[PDB]
Amino acid sequence: EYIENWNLQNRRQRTGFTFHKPNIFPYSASFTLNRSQPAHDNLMGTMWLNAGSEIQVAGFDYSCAINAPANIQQFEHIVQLRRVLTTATITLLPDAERFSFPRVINSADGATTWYFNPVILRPNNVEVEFLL
Amino acid sequence: NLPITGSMDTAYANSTQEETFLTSTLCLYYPTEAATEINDNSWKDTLSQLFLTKGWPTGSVYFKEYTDIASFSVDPQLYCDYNVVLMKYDATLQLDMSELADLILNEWLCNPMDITLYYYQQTDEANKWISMGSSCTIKVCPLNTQTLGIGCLTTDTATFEEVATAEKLVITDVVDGVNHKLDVTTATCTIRNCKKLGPRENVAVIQVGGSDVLDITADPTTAPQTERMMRINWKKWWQVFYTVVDYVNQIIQAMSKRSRSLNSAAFYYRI
Amino acid sequence: QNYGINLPITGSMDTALTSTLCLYYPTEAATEINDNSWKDTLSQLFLTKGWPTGSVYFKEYTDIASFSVDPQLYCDYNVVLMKYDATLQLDMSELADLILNEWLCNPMDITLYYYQQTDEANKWISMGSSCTIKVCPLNTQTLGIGCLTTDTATFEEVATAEKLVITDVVDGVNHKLDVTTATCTIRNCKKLGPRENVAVIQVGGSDVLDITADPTTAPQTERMMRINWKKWWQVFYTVVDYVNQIIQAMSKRSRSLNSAAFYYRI
Amino acid sequence: QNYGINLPITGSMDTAYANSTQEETFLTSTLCLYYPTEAATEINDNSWKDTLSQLFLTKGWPTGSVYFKEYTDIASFSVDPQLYCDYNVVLMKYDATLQLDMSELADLILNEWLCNPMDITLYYYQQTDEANKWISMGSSCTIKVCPLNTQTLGIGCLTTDTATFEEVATAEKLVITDVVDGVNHKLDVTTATCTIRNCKKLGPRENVAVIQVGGSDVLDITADPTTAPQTERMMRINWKKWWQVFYTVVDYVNQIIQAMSKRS
Amino acid sequence: NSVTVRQDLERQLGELREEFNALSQEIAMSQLIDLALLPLDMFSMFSGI
Amino acid sequence: NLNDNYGISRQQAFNLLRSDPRVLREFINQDNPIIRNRIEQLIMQCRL
Ligand SMILES: *[C@@H]1O[C@H](CO)[C@@H](O)[C@H](O)[C@H]1NC(C)=O
Ligand SMILES: *[C@@H]1O[C@H](CO)[C@@H](O)[C@H](O)[C@H]1NC(C)=O
Ligand SMILES: [Ca+2]
Ligand SMILES: [Ca+2]
Ligand SMILES: [Ca+2]
Ligand SMILES: [Ca+2]
Ligand SMILES: [Ca+2]
Ligand SMILES: [Ca+2]
Ligand SMILES: [Ca+2]
Ligand SMILES: [Ca+2]
Ligand SMILES: [Ca+2]
Ligand SMILES: [Ca+2]
Ligand SMILES: [Ca+2]
Ligand SMILES: [Ca+2]
Ligand SMILES: [Cl-]
Ligand SMILES: [Zn+2]
Repeated sequence: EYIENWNLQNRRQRTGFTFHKPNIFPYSASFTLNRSQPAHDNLMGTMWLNAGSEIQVAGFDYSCAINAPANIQQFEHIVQLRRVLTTATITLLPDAERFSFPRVINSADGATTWYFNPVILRPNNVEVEFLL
Repeated sequence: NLPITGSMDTAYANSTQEETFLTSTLCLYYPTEAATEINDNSWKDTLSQLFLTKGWPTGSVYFKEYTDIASFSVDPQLYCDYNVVLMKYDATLQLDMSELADLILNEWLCNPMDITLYYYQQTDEANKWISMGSSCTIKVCPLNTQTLGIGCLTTDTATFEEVATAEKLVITDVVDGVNHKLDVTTATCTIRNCKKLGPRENVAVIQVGGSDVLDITADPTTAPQTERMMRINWKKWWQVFYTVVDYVNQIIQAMSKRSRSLNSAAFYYRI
Repeated sequence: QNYGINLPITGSMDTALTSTLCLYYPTEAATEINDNSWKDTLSQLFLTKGWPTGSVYFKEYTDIASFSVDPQLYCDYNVVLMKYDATLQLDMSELADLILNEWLCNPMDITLYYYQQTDEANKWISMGSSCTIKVCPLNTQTLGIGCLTTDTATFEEVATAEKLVITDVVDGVNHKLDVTTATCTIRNCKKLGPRENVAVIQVGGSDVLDITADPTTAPQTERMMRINWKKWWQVFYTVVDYVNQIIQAMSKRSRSLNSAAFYYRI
Repeated sequence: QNYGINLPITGSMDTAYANSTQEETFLTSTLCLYYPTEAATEINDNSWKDTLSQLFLTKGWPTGSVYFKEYTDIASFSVDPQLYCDYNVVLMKYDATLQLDMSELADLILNEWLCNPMDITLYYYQQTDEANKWISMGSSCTIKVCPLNTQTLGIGCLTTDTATFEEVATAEKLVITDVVDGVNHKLDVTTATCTIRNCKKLGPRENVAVIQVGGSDVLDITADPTTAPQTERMMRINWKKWWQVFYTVVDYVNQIIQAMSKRS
Repeated sequence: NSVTVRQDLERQLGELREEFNALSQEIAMSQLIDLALLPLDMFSMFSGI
Repeated sequence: NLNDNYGISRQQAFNLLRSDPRVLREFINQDNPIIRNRIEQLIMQCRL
């Protein structure tokens, strides 16, 4: 396969490599707080892990969207692949086990730590879009 | 307010406790009986030196005295960056102390209520009527669409429903969406339509004696004890002040900077 | 239903007479209000919250002791405003224990038969004008321990002039019972579970209720509220305004055919 | 096993649960019940201890194990409380005017303390950390303290003039004193009727449970204002007759014991 | 002739929003779209109340 | 999502682009999960 793709590249033909669980997402465990306070007691945001071929994301609202416009809080995660993947088979599941247990998370600047105490509700209006 | 993206791999920064102790002020509010029982004119300086041993620079700790819970409740002005209110427990004043806590443990956005010409109503659960003064005797008359009263006559205050009598502070909660006619002694009272925005993180209340009775939320289904509501048993006030001084780091840990941008007029004791 | 009670209920995680309210308040509340039309005002204020006209009902009781004499729960939802008295704590608890839970009670003929409590769910609930329960535990030979089966003066007294009392004795032990059967009646009751259609709002005081005989637990359920008070009008206004939250803590699926606080079986 | 902080103990998450040991521990353990004199007064029977022992025997305990110790009241009981049973249950009557004392008593018997003598006449004393307290016990414990600065001179007090000292205890039977750490203190106590000890709170005392009879949750066994933990060994009951209290203690003895750990 | 009859209070609007949102799940889609083509005028909308 | 998973006709695409109610009802009655989901979202956005 590799010499075949080498020859195709040398001839300037279209190449192709099949990957089982491609290592396409660089490791990044991060979060974004769209609503925050110094005391970090009413937080709205989303935390994610993009590792290997896996993307776990979890949007959290501390108020449970009580004061939201339609009692609905919208969460969005955009992950940009560094190369174009084709003929990809993916498994999508409705819960992120990584961010489903209580934890203590440093602040963005590391100045302090906040508390996360998830209670998991099913995600609503799930939409996954693959863009080129 | 902007999104704050952070990395879960970031390293913890060193303890900022010393820096905040150096660059902030602490206010201690105690009843007059505390100073009476202590019976020492230099006790302020003694506590200041003890706090300096704890780290607070001399002059950053301010000691303020109030006659009692009822008197303190009349427009409680909290000056310092960090405020600790030592509130003596009295089984007869469970509501009043609670009201005081509700007033100082939460942020309130208030506007004047000109009752004598206008008809007022509460729009949501966060809306209350905070009345403060020397004597707040509030009577309420619920109304209907035809402007008539329910079990009350708008022209006869004697039929108005009594909700408060001779109160230094009272938080009135009525049924939302209903207009009410209000009759309160404006000479010795001022009533404001207020919305609670959220917790006031720079104010902690230490209940000296008793049991956990504070209810800072009008909702009967919730009686939450936040980390800013402490409760200590006592027999001597010197012991109370010693335990406040010794665990100052713990008390401030339970508190956060105010973070609210105000519009009201209040002096502050800041460094 | 009964033929499908022991059947599973499968649900997917990815899938997405009307009610009547009864308000039980102490008579001192109505005395403090001093108005003879307050019921109509509260009914209309409730109607603001969505309760039709003839749905809310207001039931008056003299005090905790009198109300405890065979209490009756009439409406779909039963919110009981109980005034707190530091001297009546146990009684309050007893009332809550008898009101916030479902009981199954059988007649007790103390004069002819000894009685024992089988398990932790078994209690002896007695109600009436005045109960004086005296207990004499026996042994395998049916001789009293620290008591004489013939001499009732040696019996150990566990209740005196009680309008309601829930007695818990050592399980697996037979007891000879002396009860003032003339003025009050006793029954062997079993606690089935929570009674979800009754909530208790303690007006004033602190959290002191203990609806479980076990000393190691004092659970405060969502149906046990507490409010500080100065004026009963404020109490009723906060009850009306947050009726949504109060009903949320309750379930309409515990209203028996009869209003009694316990199922009775012969 | 014992108290293996020194050495590791490795266990699998598949080892089958052993049978119930409740009967075995009841057979090979002693139980002490500490009740006030009011309970004995209201229970006029002179053989009530025997009846309680028999009722416990119905629940498994052998007829040599259940013991009943009587104390006049909380203040008197607080003077060096000795608990010598494998399982200790203290029925503590509630009075709103003695809350702190109640707490202090609980704080002394619900926790393990490592105490050293104190010679207030000979040395100055300071509390090193939050676990360090000064426990004074005796007939009447009057403790006054004068904090000292780095120059050994008192602060708001004269080391020579005890009248200027700051008073932290008066006529107490038991008191836990907590002063600002890192500050030397000149102490003045009634050594004739008071013994003061420099103690460290090692941890909970797991074989002692306090059943508060009537009242509300007022115990605060932690000097820290920000914490008022209610451990599973701090029970509360409602009462109108002491016989019912004792019957409740007997019937749910298994639940009371499982809330406690045997003596080490 | 009597003391003027009092028109009782109707409902606080939050309750109404709750009720309408709860009704929102009772709607059939084909029939909803079929209704959404009839030009509801004043008469049509205010006759069925 | 429709035109990929459901290869839709030229006329059906013409109608769907211009919000023709006929095609909408034919797809809804067809039990088409995609259009039914979209219409359910639109209905659920009708909130006071
Ligand atoms: C933080 O503390 C560490 C260890 O005490 C010390 O090495 C360092 O200089 C301190 N300051 C910073 C900015 O890391
Ligand atoms: C433990 O319990 C089981 C089942 O009740 C019984 O068969 C067995 O004899 C008991 N004892 C031991 C030592 O396993
Ligand atoms: Ca007040
Ligand atoms: Ca009236
Ligand atoms: Ca209101
Ligand atoms: Ca509340
Ligand atoms: Ca009773
Ligand atoms: Ca006897
Ligand atoms: Ca029993
Ligand atoms: Ca209990
Ligand atoms: Ca003491
Ligand atoms: Ca002095
Ligand atoms: Ca100390
Ligand atoms: Ca504490
Ligand atoms: Cl794999
Ligand atoms: Zn942050």
